[PDB]
Amino acid sequence: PKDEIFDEILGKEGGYVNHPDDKGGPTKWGITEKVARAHGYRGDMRNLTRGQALEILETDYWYGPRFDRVAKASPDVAAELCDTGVNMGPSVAAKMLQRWLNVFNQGGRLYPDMDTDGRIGPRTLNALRVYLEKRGKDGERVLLVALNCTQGERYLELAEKREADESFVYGWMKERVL
Amino acid sequence: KPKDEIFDEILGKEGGYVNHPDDKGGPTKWGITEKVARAHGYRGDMRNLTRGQALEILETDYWYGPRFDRVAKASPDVAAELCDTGVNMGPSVAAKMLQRWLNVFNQGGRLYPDMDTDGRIGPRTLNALRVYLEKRGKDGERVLLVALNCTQGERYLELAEKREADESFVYGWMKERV
Repeated sequence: PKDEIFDEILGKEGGYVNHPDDKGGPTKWGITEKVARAHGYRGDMRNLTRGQALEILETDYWYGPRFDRVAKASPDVAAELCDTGVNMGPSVAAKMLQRWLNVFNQGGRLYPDMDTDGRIGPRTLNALRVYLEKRGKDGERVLLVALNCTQGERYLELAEKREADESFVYGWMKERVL
Repeated sequence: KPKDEIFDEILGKEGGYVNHPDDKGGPTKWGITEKVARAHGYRGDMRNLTRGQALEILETDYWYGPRFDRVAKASPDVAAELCDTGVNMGPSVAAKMLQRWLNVFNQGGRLYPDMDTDGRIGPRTLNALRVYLEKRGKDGERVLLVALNCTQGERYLELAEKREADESFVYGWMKERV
């Protein structure tokens, strides 16, 4: 599901565009020179390969945030976090999970409230496993709907500020109907 | 989900006059406080409030007053969602969510200009709903209901975080939408 997410971001073609050294720099495979260099790329951006671009994406939006560990407990939750993180930021996505796990812990019966720090840590992963163990697959389904509600309200607010296209948010809701 | 079932579930089969000492509301029957009953022109004893007077008061505050009945002429399903939201959070909270979504989905003002997100359903809000439903069709209505559910779910999160909503309610509310 993550592979599909990144394979859709990395189009069939590099699309090398040379923006100002300051304003983004040269970009290929959606990677700016600045981001590439910060991930140890030293070549010309005209010769950046899809593979190293995918490594940068998997690092920033899957492994760095530790969505791969979430996937160990719930492939579906991790996929939603990953898709959320590429559009809004991985820490925004991680905070949504933490917020929901705190409200659904039954006044701290299942586990104590965690920090909503937006980092997937051992306490976040333990809370997710206890939640999934106590509430079972119905729990997992409830959590996914809840995450979708916080994603959609953030797309609303992004669209109000013009950081997201109307068509994009209409299409995202359309994908979630019956 | 329909309006009659929403009110028929709030009004039980039994009045249950409980005489709170004014502070914690009460005298209350059929979920109606004396304060609300008298503010609706009921002058009898609160012990003798009829179910029918109580239904008239609910219909007044949570269906006609907010103009959800006029919404229902355009979309029975959107009106029923607003009515359910309004009884839990306030009808103007519900009405404002509709205005925000109709503004994002107006295609940069192509279908109709941005309306005031004042939380009051006026002739321009109902005109915008009818144009939206005529341009985007039944798929439009389904999309708008998903979007309204996202803003509802995220407001329940906020309410639960402030302790203004029971965790059980919000889990229950997600589960019924699984």
